Amino acid sequence: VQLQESGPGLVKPSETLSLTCAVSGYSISSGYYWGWIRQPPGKGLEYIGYISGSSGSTYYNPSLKSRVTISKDTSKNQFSLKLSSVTAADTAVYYCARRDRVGSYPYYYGLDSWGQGVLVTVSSA
Amino acid sequence: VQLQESGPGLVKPSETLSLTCAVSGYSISSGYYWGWIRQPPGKGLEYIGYISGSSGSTYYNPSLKSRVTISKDTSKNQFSLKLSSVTAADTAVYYCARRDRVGSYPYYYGLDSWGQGVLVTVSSAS
Amino acid sequence: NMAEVRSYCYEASISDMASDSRCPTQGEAYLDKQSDTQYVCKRTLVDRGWGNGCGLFGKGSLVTCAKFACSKKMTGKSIQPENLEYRIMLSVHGSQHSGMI
Amino acid sequence: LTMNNKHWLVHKEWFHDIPLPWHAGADTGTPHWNNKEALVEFKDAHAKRQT
Amino acid sequence: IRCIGVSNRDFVEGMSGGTWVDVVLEHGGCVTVMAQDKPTVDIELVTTTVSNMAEVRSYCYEASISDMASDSRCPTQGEAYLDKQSDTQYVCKRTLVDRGWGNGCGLFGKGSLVTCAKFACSKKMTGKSIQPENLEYRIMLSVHGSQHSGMIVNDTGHETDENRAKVEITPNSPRAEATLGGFGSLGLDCEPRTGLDFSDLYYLTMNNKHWLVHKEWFHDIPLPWHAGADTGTPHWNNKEALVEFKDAHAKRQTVVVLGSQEGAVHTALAGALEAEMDGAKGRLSSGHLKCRLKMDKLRLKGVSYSLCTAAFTFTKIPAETLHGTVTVEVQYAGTDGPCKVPAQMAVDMQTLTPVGRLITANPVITESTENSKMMLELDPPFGDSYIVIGVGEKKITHHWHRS
Amino acid sequence: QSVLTQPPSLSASPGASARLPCTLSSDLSVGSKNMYWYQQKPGSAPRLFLYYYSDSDKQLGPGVPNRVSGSKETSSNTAFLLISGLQPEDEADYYCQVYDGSANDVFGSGTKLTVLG
Amino acid sequence: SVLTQPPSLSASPGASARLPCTLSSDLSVGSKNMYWYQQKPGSAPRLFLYYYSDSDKQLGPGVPNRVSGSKETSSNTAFLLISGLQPEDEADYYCQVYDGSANDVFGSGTKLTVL
Repeated sequence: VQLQESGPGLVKPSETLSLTCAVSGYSISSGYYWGWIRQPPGKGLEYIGYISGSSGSTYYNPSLKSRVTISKDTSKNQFSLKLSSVTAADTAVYYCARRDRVGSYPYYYGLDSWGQGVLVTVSSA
Repeated sequence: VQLQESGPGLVKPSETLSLTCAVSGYSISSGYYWGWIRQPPGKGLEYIGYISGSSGSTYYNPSLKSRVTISKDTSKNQFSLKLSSVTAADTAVYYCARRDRVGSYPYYYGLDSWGQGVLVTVSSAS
Repeated sequence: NMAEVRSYCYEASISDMASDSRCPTQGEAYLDKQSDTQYVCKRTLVDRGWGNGCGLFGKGSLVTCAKFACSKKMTGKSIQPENLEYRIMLSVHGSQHSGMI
Repeated sequence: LTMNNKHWLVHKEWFHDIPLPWHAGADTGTPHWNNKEALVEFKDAHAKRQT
Repeated sequence: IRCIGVSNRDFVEGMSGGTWVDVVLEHGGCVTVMAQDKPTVDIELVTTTVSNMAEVRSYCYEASISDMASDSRCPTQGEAYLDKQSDTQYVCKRTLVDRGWGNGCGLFGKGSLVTCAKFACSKKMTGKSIQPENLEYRIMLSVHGSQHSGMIVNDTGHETDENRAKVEITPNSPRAEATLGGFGSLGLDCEPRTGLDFSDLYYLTMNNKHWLVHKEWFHDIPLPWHAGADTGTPHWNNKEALVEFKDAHAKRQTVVVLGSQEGAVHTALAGALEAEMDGAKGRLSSGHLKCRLKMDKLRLKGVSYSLCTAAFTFTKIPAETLHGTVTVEVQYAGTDGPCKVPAQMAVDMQTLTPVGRLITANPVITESTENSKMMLELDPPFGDSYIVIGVGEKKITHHWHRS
Repeated sequence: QSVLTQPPSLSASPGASARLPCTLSSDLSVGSKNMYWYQQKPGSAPRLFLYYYSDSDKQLGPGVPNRVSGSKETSSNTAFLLISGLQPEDEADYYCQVYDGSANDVFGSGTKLTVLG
Repeated sequence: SVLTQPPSLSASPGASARLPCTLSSDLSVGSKNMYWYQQKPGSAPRLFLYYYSDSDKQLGPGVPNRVSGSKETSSNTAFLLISGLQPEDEADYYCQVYDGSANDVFGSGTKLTVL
């Protein structure tokens, strides 16, 4: 059930930032929820959202009302995330994760499989 | 049920006086009227009043009728006493004590467990 | 303008709860406010022995009392023929395009 | 009959035997209630400390 | 000692050569266990504290209505509708009212009227599920051979010395070994949550008054309710049970609340088990715990003792207990050291022959100080008899006539 | 009214029986009054010493011995705090207490009992 | 809605470490599915222990049975108990639930330090 996250290292301010992870070993069109969770080093965890492998439904952080938009590509078996119009304070380390919400033995509701992490910073110089 | 008294060191006359009492070993709101008794310098014991544990009704002294107000809070398991418009003769050693009101054993109708006690004077500053 | 006949209390609250108890052979308990009106009292027996502070064993004697006080009342009035004031509305036909009145 | 703010009509033979505290007239300040024991239950089991 | 100032006292004797003495403990009921050559123990189920439970259903008994609104259409035009019908905080009703040339239209008959109102609860009750996993029984023990409560000034006192200890019994840990010390160890493999407290019971809380209610009696309580998950502005189900709108003369329906419902349910659980006490832990007022007593590794304290010599002297007047047993407390007044108290009932004085039964097995003086008191209990014979303790020289007699 | 009264000072040699009275007011009947006795060492938070109502209705302090007895003389209503085995550690201030009709605590003046030497 | 966590924790090796997680006033700890993650710097947080009750609980992959859970609904706080402290477990722990609209709420990060 390998999860492989990868993406660019630096996104400029007031620009649409995007990251993507491929599910290397499990088909997306099976039901599980695939999402993104970010946190700056030393700061607590904060979820960004999750996308469905069955229907394509998306539900995100209330703070990022129209800022994020989790993308998807089911055929190639990858799912992405497009945080539009980023700010300078969004510098954090992002994590790719898989959870379930459809009743599979509640332990699986929490994100059981994670990624490796991608450090992203918003700067100008 | 070992009560510990805590309070300011000195208050000026005609100023609100507050004593805080932590019971530290018995849950309030089960019953067991909690009161305050004082002994001014070395004279006899004079009582002020007590508050009901369960219901919360307050019974005071006829002479100290309009100056005192006893409060209770079971969240942190404490009860306090507020003495307003103090006088120079109100300097005393206060004790928050326990008492039973409905029990079938008359020994506990008296003040069984006492507190440590605080001393407070009403003199001026220095 | 009707007058009251009997008022019931459906919400009451008690206060000043007090009890008095004596060990057996000491007669029966008694409270000062037990004869006062607006009080509820009951005398019964409890187990008593050396463990409670006594000289004999058996059933003691205790009476408990609480000060009755009503919070919400319901009142039943009398309907007397002195005030009934029926009103009968009349409407004749032959005119009056629309409505009742 | 008026209880909270709503009002009804009642057969008096039914109203006379309501098992509740009551007083006769219109005592406003301090009424003398009859059958105060209707609301004050005394659980007292032989052990101790009747409630 | 303990277990002497109570009426619900149950005496049981242990089989000679047997280590199992099954017995039943209950709230407000004491048990005195005795054997042929093993010490007498007084066990009592003191408290049954349940805590850390989750809510199942929450019924509302005081509801307040608000925001009365309505919308109606005339007979031929169709059924009425109001936007608040889709709101989870409003109760509505569709009824038929008179309509015609008088009111607003041009056809006589019955038009449709919808009346909505914003529901809200003022006072509610909460029932919780008490899973077998979280509830603690407490059992107190007291061995005979002590005065009242020595050095320990309370009756419960402590767990730090012999003759006194508390054993906590809970399902998932039913067996327990009480380390009395000196007297040995009293084993007890109790039978919790099967002797009583079956899964039909929910812990109901209403206006600080608590009870235990049956399985389906709590399910169909005709009140507005919400399930076992608490959030701000909860969603009430079946609000129409407390908000009634039935017809008037005509032309409009009236909506009235059902008032309070506290005392209505106070009388609805007559005889039901009560758990009034609080302190963040529900303290039950009923118990029927079955237990098994293991008398394997307990032993009599005064078997290696020599008889006391400096004769006693009475302290209090011998009293008759509620069941007929005799109790005496005496100050020995002699520094013989730890010695065995000679206790006996004598019908005569020629020879001190055993006439009846002795409750406190082999009373013993405790310390080596000058003056020490001790209490023992005896079972007198029916009729006239005497009470003699001590050696023949300076005996102390007390005339006792039982029943 | 309803005030208790008793002398400011009493003393007795160690060994004898010291009787500490407590005269109630005229509006009280001591024969039916639960008497409460407090003992106060000079600066150590007075503790409950002895409650007495009858020779069969009595209860002492948690550790005080049977040397401390109580009695009532209903001729002139006056309770008693009897201490038989006077040790030097019985030197303290002793108070008595009853309750009025409305159950308000009524304390006494109390005697400063001194053990001589 | 947010969950409070203790920043500092210290305990002797072999003792029982108690890790609290206090839910906010708008949530009842007794009816929430608790999730516990463990994270050391340089590693994504692994799912450590799920707990809802002593009859509804699931541990993580390769987690010893000395990791238990408990709840105190009086103070509305969930627990993470680790008896027999071994040195391999020293890390930062997090608690997590999902609220009405299925939003995940994490904690502040409990810095566990075994002496």
